[PDB]
Amino acid sequence: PTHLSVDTKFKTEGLCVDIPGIPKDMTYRRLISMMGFKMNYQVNGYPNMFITREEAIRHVRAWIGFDVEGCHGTNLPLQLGFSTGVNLVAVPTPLMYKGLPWNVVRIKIVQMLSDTLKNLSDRVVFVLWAHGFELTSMKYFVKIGPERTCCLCDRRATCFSTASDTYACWHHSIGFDYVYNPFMIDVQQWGFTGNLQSNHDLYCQVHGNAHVASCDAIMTRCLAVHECFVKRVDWTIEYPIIGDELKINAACRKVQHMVVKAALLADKFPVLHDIGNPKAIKCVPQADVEWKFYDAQPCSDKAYKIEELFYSYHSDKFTDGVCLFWNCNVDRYPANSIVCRFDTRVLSNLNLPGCDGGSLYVNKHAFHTPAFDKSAFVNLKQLPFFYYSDSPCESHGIDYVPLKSATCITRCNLGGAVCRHHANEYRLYLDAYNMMISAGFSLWVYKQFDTYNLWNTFT
Ligand SMILES: CC(=O)Nc1ccc(Oc2ncccn2)cc1
Ligand SMILES: [Zn+2]
Ligand SMILES: [Zn+2]
Ligand SMILES: [Zn+2]
Repeated sequence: PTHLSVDTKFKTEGLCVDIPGIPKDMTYRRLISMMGFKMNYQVNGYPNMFITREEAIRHVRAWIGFDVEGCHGTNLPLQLGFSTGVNLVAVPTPLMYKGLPWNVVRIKIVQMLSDTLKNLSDRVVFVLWAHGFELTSMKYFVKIGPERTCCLCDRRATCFSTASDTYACWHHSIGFDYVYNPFMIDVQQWGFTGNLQSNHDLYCQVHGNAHVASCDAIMTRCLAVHECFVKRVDWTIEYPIIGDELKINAACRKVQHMVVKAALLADKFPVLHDIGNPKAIKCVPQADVEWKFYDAQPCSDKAYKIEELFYSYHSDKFTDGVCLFWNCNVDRYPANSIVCRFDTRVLSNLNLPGCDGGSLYVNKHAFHTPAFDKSAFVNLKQLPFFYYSDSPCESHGIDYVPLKSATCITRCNLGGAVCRHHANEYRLYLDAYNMMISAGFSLWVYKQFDTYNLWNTFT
């Protein structure tokens, strides 16, 4: 059972207001035919337009919410809404566009999907709360057939052009007019009571209902993200590399070792409380400190309440030494903390919009992250950039312009002239640091943290 069988039953009750008289007994096979598409008994990689919840989860980067509303069928204008916030009006003669015939609407659809998805996925997954008009509008902008490759590259085809009779991926589809072999999933098939707004509003206050198709499209995709990544979490699913994943993860480890190593040297805490991932390793293995670990998996719904993580009876005295929260999201960090908190508002190809202000950060695995909250950091301050090193000043082994920086905390800089080795390492560290920050990570530290305390470790 890799794919969804076309002979699987589809509950049609949600469809009967737009499609009155629709049979109760319905399969995907019959529904696809009713949508005006012909499958022709084809064993060519596209067995069904519809996919399973498990196939949808593996392809979350392709999710595009889609809703169609009657503007007043046949000669009835339709408002096509997408979770990108776009509303297009198709005539059969929060951005709102005036009514235009399908021949030009389809060009806009292909441009919009290609720009949204080219750096995210090899396909499109239309996320629906199906009532009828969305399924019946598909024939006007969608073509299907065997799985194909792009005319200009090796990627799978996502678009077709009637002008040239050719196929293209999201990167080479300029001027293309048809969406080719898209996928779709109907959230109503999952078993819900009541309408879309009543199910969406149970878990989210950020998306409102301005009574337009894009609002419904956004709510549908949000509800799907909540069901698949908030109330149900699967960290075994692997996602492909689409950007700077490897560099970001390597930078995260480098910055963690740097910041924790310097905090221990500058303030000499006798104990460190490491709160978070149950598979955590000591990030500063040579430190003298009593290292104590506390298990907490990544919170995907609301940030952990500090009172539940720490109280209800471990050193028990979390107030002793320092607390390390490396991507362990809490409502209010204690004053004696070293913190790395992912900022959900960051715009990137790894960060997808999520539920109730949260975001879906997809880097090797998918992590729904609760909304970034500035009040969580009131007992702390932003951690400034700095580079520290106690390693010998020795080159061993890329040209050189002399480094001058007040934040290069090394013996050579204390001595008045940064050596080549420490200048190379500083610049590499700065690149890693900027990579991590730009990926959305934010760093916070206890107010007494002062890098001036690091210079005296060079005696
Ligand atoms: C072993 C491991 O990978 N641990 C882990 C993963 C994700 C974590 O939350 C998170 N949230 C947003 C951005 C990044 N990370 C926390 C810890
Ligand atoms: Zn291509
Ligand atoms: Zn929402
Ligand atoms: Zn040096």
